[PDB]
Amino acid sequence: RKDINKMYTQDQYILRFEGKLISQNKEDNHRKFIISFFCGDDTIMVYETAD
Amino acid sequence: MREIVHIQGGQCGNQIGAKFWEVISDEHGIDPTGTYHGDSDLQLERINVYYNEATGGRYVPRAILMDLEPGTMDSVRAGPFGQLFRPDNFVFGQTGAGNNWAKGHYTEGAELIDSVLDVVRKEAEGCDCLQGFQITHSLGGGTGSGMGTLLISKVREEYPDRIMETFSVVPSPKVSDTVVEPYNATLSVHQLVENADECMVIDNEALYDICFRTLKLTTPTYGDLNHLVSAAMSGVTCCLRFPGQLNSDLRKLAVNLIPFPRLHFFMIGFAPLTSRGSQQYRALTVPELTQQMFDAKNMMCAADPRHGRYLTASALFRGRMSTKEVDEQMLNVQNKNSSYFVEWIPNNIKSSICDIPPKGLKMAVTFVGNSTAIQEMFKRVAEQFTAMFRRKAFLHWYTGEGMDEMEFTEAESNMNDLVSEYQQYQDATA
Amino acid sequence: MREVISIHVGQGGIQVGNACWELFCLEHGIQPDGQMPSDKTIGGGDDAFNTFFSETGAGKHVPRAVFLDLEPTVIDEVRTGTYRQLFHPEQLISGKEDAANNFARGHYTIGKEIVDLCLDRIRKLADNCTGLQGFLVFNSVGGGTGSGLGSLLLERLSVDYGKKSKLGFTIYPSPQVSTAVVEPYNSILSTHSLLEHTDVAVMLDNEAIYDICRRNLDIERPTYTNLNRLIAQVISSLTASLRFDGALNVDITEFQTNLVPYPRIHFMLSSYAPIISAEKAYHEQLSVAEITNSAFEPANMMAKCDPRHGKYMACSMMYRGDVVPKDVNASIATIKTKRTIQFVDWCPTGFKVGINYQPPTVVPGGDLAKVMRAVCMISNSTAIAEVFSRLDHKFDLMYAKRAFVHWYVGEGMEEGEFSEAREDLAALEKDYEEVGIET
Amino acid sequence: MREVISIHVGQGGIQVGNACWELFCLEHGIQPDGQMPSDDDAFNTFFSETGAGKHVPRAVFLDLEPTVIDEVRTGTYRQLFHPEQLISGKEDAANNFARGHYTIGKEIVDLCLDRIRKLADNCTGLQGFLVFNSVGGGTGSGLGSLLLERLSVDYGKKSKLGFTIYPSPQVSTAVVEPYNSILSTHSLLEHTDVAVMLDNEAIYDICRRNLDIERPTYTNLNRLIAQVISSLTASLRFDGALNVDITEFQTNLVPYPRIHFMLSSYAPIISAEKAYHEQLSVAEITNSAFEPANMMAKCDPRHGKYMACSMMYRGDVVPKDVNASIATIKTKRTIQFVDWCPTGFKVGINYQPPTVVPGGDLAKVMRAVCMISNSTAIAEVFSRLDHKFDLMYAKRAFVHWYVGEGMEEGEFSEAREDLAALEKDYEEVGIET
Amino acid sequence: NQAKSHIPGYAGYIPGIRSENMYGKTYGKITYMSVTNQHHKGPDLPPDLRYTSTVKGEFTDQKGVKKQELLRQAVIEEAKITSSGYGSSPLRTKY
Ligand SMILES: Nc1nc2c(ncn2[C@@H]2O[C@H](COP(=O)(O)OP(=O)(O)OP(=O)(O)O)[C@@H](O)[C@H]2O)c(=O)[nH]1
Ligand SMILES: Nc1nc2c(ncn2[C@@H]2O[C@H](COP(=O)(O)OP(=O)(O)OP(=O)(O)O)[C@@H](O)[C@H]2O)c(=O)[nH]1
Ligand SMILES: Nc1nc2c(ncn2[C@@H]2O[C@H](COP(=O)(O)OP(=O)(O)O)[C@@H](O)[C@H]2O)c(=O)[nH]1
Ligand SMILES: Nc1nc2c(ncn2[C@@H]2O[C@H](COP(=O)(O)OP(=O)(O)O)[C@@H](O)[C@H]2O)c(=O)[nH]1
Ligand SMILES: [Mg+2]
Ligand SMILES: [Mg+2]
Repeated sequence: RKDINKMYTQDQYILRFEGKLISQNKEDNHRKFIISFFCGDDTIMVYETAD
Repeated sequence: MREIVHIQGGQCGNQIGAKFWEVISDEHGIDPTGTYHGDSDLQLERINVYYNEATGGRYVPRAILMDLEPGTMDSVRAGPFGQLFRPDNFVFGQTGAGNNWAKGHYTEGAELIDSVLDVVRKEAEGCDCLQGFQITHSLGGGTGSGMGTLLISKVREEYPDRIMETFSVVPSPKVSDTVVEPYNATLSVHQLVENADECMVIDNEALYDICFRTLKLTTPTYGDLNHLVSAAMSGVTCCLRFPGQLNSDLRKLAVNLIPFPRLHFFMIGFAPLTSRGSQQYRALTVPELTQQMFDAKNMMCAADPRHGRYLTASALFRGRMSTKEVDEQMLNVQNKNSSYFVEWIPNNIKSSICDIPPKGLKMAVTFVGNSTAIQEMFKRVAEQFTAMFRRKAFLHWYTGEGMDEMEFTEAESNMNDLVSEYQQYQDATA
Repeated sequence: MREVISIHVGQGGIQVGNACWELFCLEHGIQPDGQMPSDKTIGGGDDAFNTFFSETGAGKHVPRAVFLDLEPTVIDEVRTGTYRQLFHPEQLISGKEDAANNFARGHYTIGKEIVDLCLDRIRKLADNCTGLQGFLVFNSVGGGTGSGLGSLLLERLSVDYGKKSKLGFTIYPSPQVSTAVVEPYNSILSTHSLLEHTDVAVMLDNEAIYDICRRNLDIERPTYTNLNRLIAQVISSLTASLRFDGALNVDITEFQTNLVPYPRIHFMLSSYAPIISAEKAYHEQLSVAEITNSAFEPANMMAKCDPRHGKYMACSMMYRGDVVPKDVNASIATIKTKRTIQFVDWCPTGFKVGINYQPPTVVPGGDLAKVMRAVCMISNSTAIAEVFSRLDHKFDLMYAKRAFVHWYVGEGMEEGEFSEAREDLAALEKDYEEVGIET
Repeated sequence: MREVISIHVGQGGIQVGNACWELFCLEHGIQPDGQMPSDDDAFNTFFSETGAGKHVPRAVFLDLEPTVIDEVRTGTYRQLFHPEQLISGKEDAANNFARGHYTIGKEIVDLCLDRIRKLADNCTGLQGFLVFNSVGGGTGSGLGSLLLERLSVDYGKKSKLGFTIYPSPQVSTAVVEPYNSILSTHSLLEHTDVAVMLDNEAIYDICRRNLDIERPTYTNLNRLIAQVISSLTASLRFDGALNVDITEFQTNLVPYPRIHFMLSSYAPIISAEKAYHEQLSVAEITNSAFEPANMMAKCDPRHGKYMACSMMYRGDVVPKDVNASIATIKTKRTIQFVDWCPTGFKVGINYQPPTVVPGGDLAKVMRAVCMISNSTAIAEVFSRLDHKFDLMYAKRAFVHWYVGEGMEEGEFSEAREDLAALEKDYEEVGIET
Repeated sequence: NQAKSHIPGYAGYIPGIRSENMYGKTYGKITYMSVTNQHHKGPDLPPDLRYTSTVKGEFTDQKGVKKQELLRQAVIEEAKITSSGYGSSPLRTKY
């Protein structure tokens, strides 16, 4: 079963957030990342920003 | 943009204009002082089609008024919406013609043409882009019909590439108005047919027929006749002023109603037309539109449309209505009278839509069809013309101002040339 | 780095362009003014709208369109309408005089003083891009104005932009429902215009649209505005693969390489499903097996042609939604087993299938209801001969008495042009028959 | 994964199909609105999943006139049936056997047959077709015969079932049933495998003798028949130690290719007013099941011979009692079995208890038995029509309005001949070797 | 209270279904329009309604319509939700 009742109504809403990466390697300390959260079927999306 | 100008001739041409701007004035929201008091923004976007711009924000119709006597000309100005016309535009003579066509074609009409043509040229030139001329006169008046056409021919010789709309009234046999009608009415047809592009005919006899049969009022006056005719004219240019699904300019209607350059005759009619009794008894539904459109009694032209066979026609709906029924409902008519449609011209109905309808109703339609049945009007008039010539009756007038009998003979053959040539296609088979 | 511009000619072309841009609009959530919502203050990511939009650095996004037309009223409405702040102000060149169904007027006299700006407008938008993939052409044949400027546009573009492929979804005269009275001329002459100078063209007879609407949408009184929206969804699906990432893309260049076997035979018609009204949609599970099966339902083909009368040679199908490949494989096989629909002898494989994840976006107040699965088709079949052959009868009958030929002669067009036109169309009818005979 | 398609044709069949759904609907807990009560593939038999929430009952209704169909479209069951599967036309046949098969019938079947086809494709386990129709109307045979005639060439070996309703021996509605029935019998004899007589008249006697209600209306009759389907099908989708499938039916009630008509009886039917006063013993329940009066059709089994009977026990019946239940029956002399068929029973054990409709007549019980059995006594039903049918043709009255609809005059000749052909054969089976 | 519009395939008549046009909707939406009076009625025109013409006033806007549908949907089943109880519904004598 793939849920249906949720994704006929609760898809229009979409959430956007901003954050900074964390890890051991100093190579990845100061760039920027954007996390996207869809409320339909619990999906997470990630993109890389380049100034 | 894509605008035309207006020219009128004679009392009938003069009087007809009196309401055409009266009918146009209400729909365009022009108060009699020329100030704007409209309620919708689009009521001004395309206002240039029939109004120019001047000081004070007031608008003036771009019409040319011309007559051979002062009684009719001075009369119009005092009527409702009669002050719109500009004073400089008027030009008039001081002789008087009196139904003597020969008087109105060579001596009196030609002599004063200099100004009338001059007043024509100035108006058209100033525009951004001319589209054509619409002409309304009457063939029953020697000064009108004669001097009416003489202006017509010259216009063509100056501008070949523009369309030219023609309106007028021809005398029916049963209802007669002038014993000298046949001579001037038929002659003008000679010059017009050689130059006129679009049709011009409407029959008074059917005009009154609609007056009592549908409207069922007791005693109509000249107010009624002006009202019905003008509204039909508003139908011709209805889509040219407001947005619509498929606009239909004169040329597009021109492009879809002339099988050949010479057969340029149409009969016009207006619907729906009901009297006070059926204003709310009837239901304005698409079945009513077509049902009253093709029937004879609504057809304002004397020619019976059921004694011939259509070659082609088009319609111009007004108001907002779903197109589908426009497509098939016209389809049904094109078959259920299977014989009533000539065989070699497939798909012979043209359609269009307008969104802003004329005031007084939410929906209306105008009919424009070139029906071979028109031949009756010529034949009935044609028969009269020959009869009055053999006995040399009333040949003294026209021969007293430089016109010879040779011309009369030529016109006699040409018209009979038309009628003989017009009937051939009616029975044409593939 | 993929770009595709729009060329629009004709009232039917303009409005179809009107709807399609909107359908592009609601799909991505961009408001008319150019600011995405009145709130979205992050952005700078999810580069997907480059396919049909170009960035200004900050603010609005200019559609890759250039509006042309020979009438002032219809174009003027677009500028004064509710989208006055979206289209580029100076890219909507408009003329002064109408053509009025006079193809001769639209192809030798008036179109010449508008095409000159047309190249300038095209060259302006094309250069900014870097990966121009294809051109979309929506041209109404049933109006000369659509033909001439529309026809010439295909010609001129044929000699400057070189080998770049071009696409077009045409609208030819209806079988029995009629719009004009001079359509047979503008229809027959036009076919020559695009036959030797267009890569691909599609059949979209309006009548089928009317019937298609009634059988599923439940509308007994549909109008044009309903018709346009259904078309865009046809556009939306085909191009959707270029901007939504998926498990298998289908590049705009990668249709005609698979949907045109020889230079001459280059006409395909499409079909759409499912299309279900709000009162009945949710009631059905819209399974994959059923959806594709309706795809070949002869009654529901988008244009009134009878593919049952013949075979199939080329067709590529694009899926968009949440279907799974298992669903694709089973559906095709059931088609191969069927007997009502058959295949030509020389095309052992005839299913070019694409898959997309993003669901087609539903419009507010539209005819369609919310849906998840979606699959569109572009099929070639020998049945297309009906449209031309039936019209082939139409062109001659009028020409037999040369009625209405008097105008077209005077606009500068030679008398001999009508002589050649009938010959070429004959070959296509002749050309279609030859491929239809098995080896 | 096993599915069955229901085809209901005919106004009288309409409501009964309407009636048969309320009983079926309330057994699986699906509320009339369509949303499931909340909380197992056992519902797959008569229902299909739409993806989320509601369900689409595998329904196809047909009737050339909209009034009857509209009411179901306007009552309290609006959201259950598919929105567009209630095919409806414009004009009524007016009881004529011809207009429903030579004037107007074909203009709807094109929209009709396509509806039947799809229902299978979405499924996987088509077990058989049940058809409900009314003979006593011109429409009933026309569309019904056409589908059954048409349906014999689109799917083939797959079986089909039909519950017809012929006129009562002395209670009738019109004067045209004797004709329209005889012709219809011609159609079904070569397109349906099995059918069970359900003549209405006996139902009124059935209703009055037990329920103790003196003003029955047509709705009350429908519920009885509506429940009758359940027992015939109930075994399909419930847990059981010994089940009977849809296909496992023709192998037990078809002594030969031609004779395939059997008359059923149902019990116990005891009103709640007096359903607590007796032990409802399985031994006693079965005995009342065979009493001649309670026979569900107005064709007395006593007058005829017996060949084979397949009956189902539903409830908590202990198998041994059934074995002890069947044994005593062999002894009696009221029903005397058959020479060439020493055994004519196929015992079925089903578990779930029959459900109860609120505000109706039936009471709640934990034991019952329904039967679908044949006998040579069925030779009476056609004879009584046979005697009547010949009577009218002596003057051809009302025939002119059947030929004038395109039906050939010779057609009536062939139909009455076949009935005689079927009539003679029944005498053949009844004669001992 | 009826059911505030009917299903697609319902025979019969719906108040202003052939008198005030009502062209443009699929059918389910049209059906609800009739019962709850919202349309001009009578061969007359309020100046505002003239001048919705198609392109100028329909097939445009954007999110204003979205709030319209949501409001419209809520008032169809909500009146229909006026039924409950584990007794099914009046099938016995309503017919
Ligand atoms: N199906 C459909 N066809 C349309 C629509 N609008 C225009 N057309 C087609 O367009 C043809 C005529 O041309 P239009 O689009 O109306 O206007 P145009 O492109 O400027 O061509 P002209 O009318 O000659 O000026 C008609 O025959 C129609 O088939 C529409 O909304 N739906
Ligand atoms: N069991 C039962 N039989 C019915 C019912 N209504 C009608 N009948 C029977 O059906 C016969 C007439 O045929 P109907 O089914 O009612 O009508 P029809 O099949 O729609 O035929 P047309 O009315 O011409 O369309 C009558 O003689 C009754 O015996 C019912 O509600 N229940
Ligand atoms: N129906 C109608 N016809 C008119 C009207 N005024 C003039 N006519 C027609 O015009 C003809 C007389 O025109 P007349 O003034 O003598 O022509 P002129 O001498 O050239 O100006 C009559 O036969 C009428 O048919 C009018 O108000 N209504
Ligand atoms: N003792 C006993 N016999 C059984 C049981 N179930 C079935 N039978 C016998 O098996 C026979 C039916 O076999 P059946 O299931 O139809 O075989 P199938 O048709 O191949 O499935 C009956 O005559 C019973 O006597 C059981 O649980 N116990
Ligand atoms: Mg145009
Ligand atoms: Mg009935």
